[PDB]
Amino acid sequence: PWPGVPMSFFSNLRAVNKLYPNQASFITDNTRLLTSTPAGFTNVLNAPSVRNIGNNRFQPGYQLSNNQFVSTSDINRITRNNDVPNIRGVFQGISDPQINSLSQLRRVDNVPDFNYHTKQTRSNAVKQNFPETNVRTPEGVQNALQQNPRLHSYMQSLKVGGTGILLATGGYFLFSAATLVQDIINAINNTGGSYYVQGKDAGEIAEACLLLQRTCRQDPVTICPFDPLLPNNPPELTNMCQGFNYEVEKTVCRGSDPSADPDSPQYVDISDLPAGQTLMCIEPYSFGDLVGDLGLDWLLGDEGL
Repeated sequence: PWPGVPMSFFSNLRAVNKLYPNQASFITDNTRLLTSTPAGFTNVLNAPSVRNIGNNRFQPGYQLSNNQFVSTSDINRITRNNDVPNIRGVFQGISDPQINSLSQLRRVDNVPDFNYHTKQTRSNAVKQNFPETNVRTPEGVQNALQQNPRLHSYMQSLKVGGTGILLATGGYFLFSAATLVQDIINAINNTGGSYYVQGKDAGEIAEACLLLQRTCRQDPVTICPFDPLLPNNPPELTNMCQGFNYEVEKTVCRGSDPSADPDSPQYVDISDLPAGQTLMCIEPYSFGDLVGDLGLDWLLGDEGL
């Protein structure tokens, strides 16, 4: 908080994205959040509450009018993402002008998450509508290109051009291998893990790097020069991946998901990070994940999605 300056809406949302020792400490922070809340969001945020999740640990949230509980983590997620369907589903009766009033706030605070949500939802629809793209093998990729020849001719023309393409991970889709298929395999095998993401230029640009010690599974790219929450290799960080069970946890990351269950090893408290920065887990790309990151989904089938 800058001295004499009220905190921005998304800074206040970030400040309450944590666990609390009791309910009163959260009402206090929430009262401050309400002094920064635009017009269509107050009905929900004026209804704060907490659930007791063992020990002296309280998860903060809001009781919806349908008598459902939504945590500050979920509020942070849908608003930072500009997840319009979920914003409408939670902040009921909100108008489109009110929804779009978050746009300027996201821009000034350099909130990057919205574009990752746009890529991921595109990627989900790609893998749902064109399941031959949900593959990570050389033969799977080649069959995927076989079934979508428009995408194949486009990408082969990208290879002839030779210009590498920046991916959402901060790594690159390069074109120097002997076949396009191999370029694709090289690209997607260099994705997956815990990413530190910072918006710049009013959110137009994102800079992302990989956090090695929160990446518990990595198959054989920009590495973060430091961990932003645990400096100087404490045992809490160096041992974070002990007992990691991919079958059970079903993610390559630990301590990189602010929206995960607070009792799971996926959870992380980022309430100290400024509003334009976040941690996230990006699972290893399928070919469809690469197509969705690049916005090449209109080349699938005869007319795309």
